[PDB]
Amino acid sequence: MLKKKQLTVLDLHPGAGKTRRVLPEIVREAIKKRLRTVILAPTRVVAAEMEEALRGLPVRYMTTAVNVTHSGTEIVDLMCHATFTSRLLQPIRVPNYNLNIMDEAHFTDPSSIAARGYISTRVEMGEAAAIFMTATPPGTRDAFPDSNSPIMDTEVEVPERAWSSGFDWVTDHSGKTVWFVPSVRNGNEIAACLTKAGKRVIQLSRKTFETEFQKTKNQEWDFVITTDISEMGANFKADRVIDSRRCLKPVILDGERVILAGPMPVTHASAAQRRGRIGRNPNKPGDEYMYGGGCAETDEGHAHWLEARMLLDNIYLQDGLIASLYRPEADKVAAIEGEFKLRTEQRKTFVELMKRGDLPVWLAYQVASAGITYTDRRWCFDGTTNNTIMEDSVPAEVWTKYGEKRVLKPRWMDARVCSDHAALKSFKEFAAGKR
Ligand SMILES: NC(=S)Nc1ccccc1OC(F)(F)F
Repeated sequence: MLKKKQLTVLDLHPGAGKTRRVLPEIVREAIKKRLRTVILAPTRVVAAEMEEALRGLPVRYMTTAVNVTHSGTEIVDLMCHATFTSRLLQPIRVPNYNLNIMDEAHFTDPSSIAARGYISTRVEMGEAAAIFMTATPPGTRDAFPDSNSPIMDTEVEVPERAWSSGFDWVTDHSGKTVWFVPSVRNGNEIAACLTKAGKRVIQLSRKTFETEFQKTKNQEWDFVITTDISEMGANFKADRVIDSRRCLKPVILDGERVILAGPMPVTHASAAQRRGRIGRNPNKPGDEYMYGGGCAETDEGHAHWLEARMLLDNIYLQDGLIASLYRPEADKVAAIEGEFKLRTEQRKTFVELMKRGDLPVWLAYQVASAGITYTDRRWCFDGTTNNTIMEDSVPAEVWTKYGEKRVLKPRWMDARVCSDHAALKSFKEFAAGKR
């Protein structure tokens, strides 16, 4: 694995021990060979579980998720996928790692795709080695891979709305269920229905994941209602998965706006990771996977791959060269390498709109490429009437930084800034000049 110009896909089945058994063996070998190594965790939750699996090995935890005192001698760094891509984009020296390990390397967030593109390009150049750890590499067609114990797979109608009858199997269960929903708002409705039926429910999404995930350990629960974020190495002591088999697809229309299309079918990889939450205990056969639709390759034309190209166009590689997407996922976008390359000041703006602005990549790019500076929020108000953002069926309103009440009507409409109450709250604070 560890020889330069090698990229290895460690594709053992979910629960095969890639993170807790294989990764420490790789890390020990890497330290023996004096390879400057980076380990990329998808989430802070996985970063913390990695510290336990790697404990005693000299690893620098580049995350506040781990409360350790680093010796200063470590040649192995551990950080989140997003932190890697963030540091590449910022005016900060990222070491030229000899070995690049990405855990949960199926993660389809733009920063994860960009990180794979950067790493795979360095390997192709002959500069580095890489290991991508995932049961479900890009283009996998197998939604039902092997497991530690037999799974009961059942195709069944799964509710996506509150229900009164017809789904007794949902509530008759006496164990613990992880339920994959296509959105936060959809999970809110299902969670309310279960809570009304006397169930204890925890809800997980990207913005709440670290905090809320700890509830799965610290309190008794009957259901976890989760978006696709729990595909990224989230482990539950569960005996059933209910999978809508649906997700939202961000789609750029006419190069002009982003909509959240669907819900529509998940990929085979997503379905295999959702299922893969259970069947993990070789002493507990007959965990259940109930699935409510088929799979499709909904990553094709999905905005995250175009957003990854905007990130990679703005990362220095060598002179004017630009990193390519990782070959197996490179056809998922119709993009021209370099088309999103920004001049110095516009690039800095782009980075800050993502890092401090917390705006989606596509929206950050529209603003920066228009020659708008980070603190200039006029664009949040001067869009067409059809870009009016609604709050409970009325136009959303903010007080501008000037103290004027205005309708939120962004010049560029990206549905992710108002996908749920928390998103819209964050975007209101942005339009108001509060960050
Ligand atoms: N525990 C430490 S001293 N970690 C660390 C070391 C070097 C860079 C970043 C780091 O993360 C931090 F900033 F959260 F501490």
